[PDB]
Amino acid sequence: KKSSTLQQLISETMVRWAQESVIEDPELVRAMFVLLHRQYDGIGGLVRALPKTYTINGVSVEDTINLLASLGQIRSLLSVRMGKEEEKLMIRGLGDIMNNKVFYQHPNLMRALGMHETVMEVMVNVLGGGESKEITFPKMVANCCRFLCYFCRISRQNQKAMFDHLSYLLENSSVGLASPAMRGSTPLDVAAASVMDNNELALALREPDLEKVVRYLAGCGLQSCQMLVSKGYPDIGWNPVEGERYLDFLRFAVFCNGESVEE
Amino acid sequence: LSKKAKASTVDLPIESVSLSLQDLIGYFHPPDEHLEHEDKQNRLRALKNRQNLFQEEGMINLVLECIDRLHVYSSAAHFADVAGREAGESWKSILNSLYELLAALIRGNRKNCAQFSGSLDWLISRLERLEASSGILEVLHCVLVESPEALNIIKEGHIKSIISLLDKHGRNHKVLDVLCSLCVCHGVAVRSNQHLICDNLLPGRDLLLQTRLVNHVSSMRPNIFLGVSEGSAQYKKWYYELMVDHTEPFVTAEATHLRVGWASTEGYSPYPGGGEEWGGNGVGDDLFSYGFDGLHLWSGCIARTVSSPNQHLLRTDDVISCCLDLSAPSISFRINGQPVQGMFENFNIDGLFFPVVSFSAGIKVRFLLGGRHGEFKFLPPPGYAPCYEAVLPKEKLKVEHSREYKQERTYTRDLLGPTVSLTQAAFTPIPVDT
Amino acid sequence: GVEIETISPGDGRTFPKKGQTCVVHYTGMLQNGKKFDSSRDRNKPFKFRIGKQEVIKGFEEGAAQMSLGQRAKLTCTPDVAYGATGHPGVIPPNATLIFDVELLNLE
Amino acid sequence: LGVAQVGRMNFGKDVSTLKYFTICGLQEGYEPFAVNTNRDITMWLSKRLPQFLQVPSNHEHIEVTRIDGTIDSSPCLKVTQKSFGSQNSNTDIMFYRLSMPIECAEVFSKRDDYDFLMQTSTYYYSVRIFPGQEPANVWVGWITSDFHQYDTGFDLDRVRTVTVTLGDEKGKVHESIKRSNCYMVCAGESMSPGQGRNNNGLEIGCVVDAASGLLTFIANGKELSTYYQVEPSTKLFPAVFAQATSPNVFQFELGRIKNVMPLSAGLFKSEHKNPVPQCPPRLHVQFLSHVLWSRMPNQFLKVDVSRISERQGWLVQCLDPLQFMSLHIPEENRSVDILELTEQEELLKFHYHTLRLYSAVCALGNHRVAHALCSHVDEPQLLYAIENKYMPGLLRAGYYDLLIDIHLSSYATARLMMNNEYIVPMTEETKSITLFPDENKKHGLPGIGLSTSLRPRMQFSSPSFVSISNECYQYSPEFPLDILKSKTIQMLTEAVKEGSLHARDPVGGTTEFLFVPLIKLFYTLLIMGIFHNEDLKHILQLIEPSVFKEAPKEGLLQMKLPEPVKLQMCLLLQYLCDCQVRHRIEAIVAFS
Amino acid sequence: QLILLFSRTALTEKCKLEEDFLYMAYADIMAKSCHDEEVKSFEEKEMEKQKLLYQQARLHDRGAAEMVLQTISASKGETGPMVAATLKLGIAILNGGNSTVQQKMLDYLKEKKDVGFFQSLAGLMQSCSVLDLNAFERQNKAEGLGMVTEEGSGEKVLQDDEFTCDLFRFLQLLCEGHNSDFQNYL
Repeated sequence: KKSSTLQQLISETMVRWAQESVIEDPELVRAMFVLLHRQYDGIGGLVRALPKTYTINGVSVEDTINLLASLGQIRSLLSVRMGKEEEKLMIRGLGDIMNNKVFYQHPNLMRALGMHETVMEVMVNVLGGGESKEITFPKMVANCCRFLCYFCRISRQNQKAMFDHLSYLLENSSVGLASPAMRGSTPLDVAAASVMDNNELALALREPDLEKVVRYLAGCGLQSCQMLVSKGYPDIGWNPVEGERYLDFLRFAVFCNGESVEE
Repeated sequence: LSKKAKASTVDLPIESVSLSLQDLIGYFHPPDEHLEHEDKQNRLRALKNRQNLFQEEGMINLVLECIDRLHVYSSAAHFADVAGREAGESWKSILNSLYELLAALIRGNRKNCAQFSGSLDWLISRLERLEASSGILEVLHCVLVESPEALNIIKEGHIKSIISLLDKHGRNHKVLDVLCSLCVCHGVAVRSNQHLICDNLLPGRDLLLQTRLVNHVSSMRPNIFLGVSEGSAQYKKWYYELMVDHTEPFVTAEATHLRVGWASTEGYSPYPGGGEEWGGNGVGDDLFSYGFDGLHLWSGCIARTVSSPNQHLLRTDDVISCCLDLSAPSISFRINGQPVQGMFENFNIDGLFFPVVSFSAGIKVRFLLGGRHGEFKFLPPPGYAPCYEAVLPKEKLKVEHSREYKQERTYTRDLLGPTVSLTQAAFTPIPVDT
Repeated sequence: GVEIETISPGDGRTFPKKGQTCVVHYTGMLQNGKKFDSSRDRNKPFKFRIGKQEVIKGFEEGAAQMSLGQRAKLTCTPDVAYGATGHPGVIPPNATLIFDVELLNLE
Repeated sequence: LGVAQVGRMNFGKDVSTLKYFTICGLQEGYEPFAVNTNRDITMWLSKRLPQFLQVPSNHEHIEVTRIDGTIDSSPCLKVTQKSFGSQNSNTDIMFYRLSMPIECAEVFSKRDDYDFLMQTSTYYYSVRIFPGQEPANVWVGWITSDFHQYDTGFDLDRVRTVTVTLGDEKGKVHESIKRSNCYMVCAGESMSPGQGRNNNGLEIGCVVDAASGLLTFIANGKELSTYYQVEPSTKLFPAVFAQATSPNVFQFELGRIKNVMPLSAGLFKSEHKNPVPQCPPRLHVQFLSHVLWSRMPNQFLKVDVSRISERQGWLVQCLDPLQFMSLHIPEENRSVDILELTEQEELLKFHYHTLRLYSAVCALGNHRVAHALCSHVDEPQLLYAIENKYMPGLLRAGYYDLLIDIHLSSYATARLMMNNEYIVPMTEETKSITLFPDENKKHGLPGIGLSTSLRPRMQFSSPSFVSISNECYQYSPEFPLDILKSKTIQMLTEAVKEGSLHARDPVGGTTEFLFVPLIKLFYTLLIMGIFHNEDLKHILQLIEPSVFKEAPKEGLLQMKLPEPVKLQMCLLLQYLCDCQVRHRIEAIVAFS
Repeated sequence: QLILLFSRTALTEKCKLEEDFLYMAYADIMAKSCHDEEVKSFEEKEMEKQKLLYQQARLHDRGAAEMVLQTISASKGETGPMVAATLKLGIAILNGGNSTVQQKMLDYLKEKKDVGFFQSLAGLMQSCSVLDLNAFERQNKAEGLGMVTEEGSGEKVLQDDEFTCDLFRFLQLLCEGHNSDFQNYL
């Protein structure tokens, strides 16, 4: 009889169009075959959706709505260029997210929503915009790093999830080490928090990361600090200010919970 | 030449430079659309490699100094005064070709458009001059569409110069495209540029075309065509009266239209003069019509406020009496028997006059033309004659559309050609000389 | 301040009082005649409460001087509404705004 | 049509109307011009009223050349009679004007000094009557936008004038205003000594005071007696009316005299405080011509006229509203119907790109810019543009895009962002959810059903500019999501019915222009979730009748759509599949 | 048309081969269709071989060999899921030493003068992984301390065992049947 089902209707229509005409538009071809593949692989929709499915109690519905609105603002800020207003909006959103009780009660929900990735990506955009010109919008990088460190400290699983991006944080490490009053709010601090007091993560830490940190420390011990000498500091031949930060990270890398990770 | 060496001593390879620029344009010519996908991709790869090699050898800069050394002279005549006259003609062509060369060198290449950011400010400083505006605009468009980094240095002054390009060089869609590229690049919106473009372009309402939704206005007139001329039998004073039976102040969002008065034809033709056949134009929107809306005297699309006891816009059960004096050009009104404190004077009396009313939707009015057709609720002023007395004897007084075309079935519509002049309107007796 | 010319008369006895919100349909026009706002276009009557400084001052005293059911024209000088900054994107700097205001209801 | 001639065209929209088609034309295979059109063809007629347009470069009689101004000279525009002294040359009076006007002040206040020179509002331009051209045939001065007179013989006595004499209660005329479209003088009478002037071409200088409206004329260094006083806000176009008696007739010398701004400082806002005379490319000579077409409206106002009786006179009654959008050219002080852009390509392109710029400035949730744009493009304008069937395709697509970008893009994006995430509250109505509507294992219609998954909140702010609050800058401007919904459903149904007949004239000129914007708006509304229950059932029946029967006409899927329309249909099908997936997820959560 | 879409995407100019979900799914579907897998009769074995030939023909008739060469060439020696799926598709179409597929691949490479294919092959070989005593010892230390394993397999040692086997099986299947042309071209 008739199709009687959206799956059958789409599967017939896509093939009929494709065999009727040679589709010129690659986007049209992709859309057609994506629909056909989705219709044929019905179980794939479930295997993709279920990981992003969370159930909440009825009492916390309004707080979940508020947290979702804040996260929507944060995600929407990914599509706009940085500015003073964007800085203010993200401080708003991050403060509200921190104050929300769901942020302390459902860590799996926040991991599934992928807000640590969103905050990291925004901080990445900020850092990549004017990376050489010191650090533009220091409050964005500081608040992003503080929120990310708090995310690591909330739960061990959150710490592992953030540790999964430790590699890139290391290329984005040498950003705000020299400037004081921002201590504890740099991507190096975020990496240290991801590896802090976790034997699994310390053991899984790879040699190339330590080599990167060692090269940074060697550079700081070899050449002076451009920002400090530009502000007028005496031109000693090396950079104790950043060398101390790198040594502090290496301390957490090597030492964990009273014992020393020999590897 | 700048150091003022003798023209004979200075050797400008003008012909070779132009020919090489043409060769370079052909060498960096983009792939054609009709080509197959594989050949297109191969030629795009070759173009990308050529652009990388040129930029790495620093050809972008060399083109920049060539452009600067050409702009040290103001015009082609000036360059022909300094250098040779043949170089004077070739100055425009070389200057254009260099700009197309720069555009082809940087087009679609992220690295080149990124390195062009430093000179981007220098590029926009010559956008105002006419000899290079098109090439500079094309290069600017390529840089903006390709390099996100270039948008980070565009400032308020740079945007205002681009808008002044609209202001001075007229309407152009390419600069609008450049502005859109400034607003959005690669799916990321720059709020600063959006706000500046908005606040610097929109409020003026002097460059972009403006749009507004306007009610249709139709004009209705009697058959009479009264005028004044030497040695002809027409009474120079006339009077008619209009009653408003119902009026909706706002049938739509826009205010309703209701104006009454007199209109004058151009010459002795029967057409109303100086006004569009259809649109939102009514009585008083041209210099051939003279209207009254209850608060303003309308003529030439400009309104003057007139005082009247308990003045108000024309409502239901409002009576307007119109008076015309062609002995000394004068148009006076009387609302509800009360005289309005203003009149039209010393207008043009070359053509014929007739009563006219202009309205939008939601209007229900009645002409009181006097005598058989109606009775005046107010006594006519002394001398003034009722308007029905001007009807030619055989014809019948009819209130018909002032304009030719009305709402009717499409294929039954009567297309009307030019009409003849009403020489019969002014019966001027001309006996032969004896 | 503001100049008020009456298009349609009102009752002439009921005027806005302190703390009483006014329901008005208005049309905003620049001095040259260009329209920039219309509650009639938005098809929603505009409600503001007299004297909380929530509407431009000229509109405020114009509505105050108007009576119930009256249709009046409000001419607001630059100083009384959007003095020098103007409205970004709508009202140019130093612009006089003409408003066609009708006091629909008082509550 | 000749003089006093009447005729009718029958394009055969209704074949029965054609009277001789059957006996000749039908068997031969000729088809009526309107063989299958859902709407009548727009007539275009010859415009009676002349308009000012730029002199064509290929004009057979007029030559206009721009002379760049040196340091010792001034920018000059020269009008040249190309075919003078030649066969078929035209000796009639030609009317010239400059493109941009000088705008007088809104309210009238009641070597050279730089301070006075910068604070003054007086502007000046001069015209050089070339030697050998009779000054009696040349008139110099200003005109307004209303000047549309093309009398072969022109004199200053027959200019259109009126005198509005406002008076007090007693009748005393406290003020009288002379209003005219033309304020010009004749050079022949202006030159006082007469005869010999060959020492330099007759230089009539026009001086305009934008703060007082005083128009004074300088002729060969001496003020003329004739002066014109104009009323505030008058836009005066520099104009010269001349009859060619020499190949060189006159020259627009755009310069300055002592203590006066040049004409450019008044014409252009960017050059307001620049005393140096300038002639930007925008300014150019325009001549009055008859070569222009006019478009008859498809629909006219319905007016009923009848004599009630001898007492009641004649009744004029118009009770049905009718509207059209007017495109206002700011520089020319002229307005034309937006549907006239079907033949004006340059204006159509410029306005389409203006619409695209409007869409771009408010892109990605620039709510305050959207609020500002609500002033320039309003709700009635958007609705009329959406519904009108005679709109050009480009403008139609632009207005459909602008509506979505200003009012719907933000929330549509928010729901698309929160579309792959299923936060399902554990409530009683959630527990009630089941995979299948009844015991019989038949799928319900997609979209219809109780969905309890968390959604973003719909919030909008009213765009009022009299308010001085700033909370309105959050949230997109409000729009009637119900009137828009019903209109979209109706237009989709009409498009489905009409397009199946394959008419020669679709809305916008092409099937793509007809369908892509409409389906895009429909998809945006579907994403936003406005459609509920019955509307969703109707729009599903529109998509495909047979599959979505509750519990011949062929749908869009088999309507044989173009590729751009097929992409939108793929998007709609993707949304329906996503709705099914969400229903499955909620049913699983309910069972759990 | 689907194969042509994928081939054009592979041949388009990019610095890096972007991960495409559509390709990663449809290549797997095509590979499954190709292979489609107690002692059986000679007739049954011949019917299996002939059925496999027809199943492989349904793709290499439409240009799958060129597609799987182009994707590997555009990979530019970067190990990834796209290359892992492409190698599986190539193995599926080349199973049994398909001489027609071998000839098609050889002719395509020779006429295109494709150097990126071989450069990417070498790069994939260098990027292939091996046993790591350090990783094994660290993982065993984690197990001995008894912390719950963060991942079930713990496949840090021999990161991708399937990718290497597929990469070398593809290269063997290329030369199977004593194909001297590949034996010399490689």
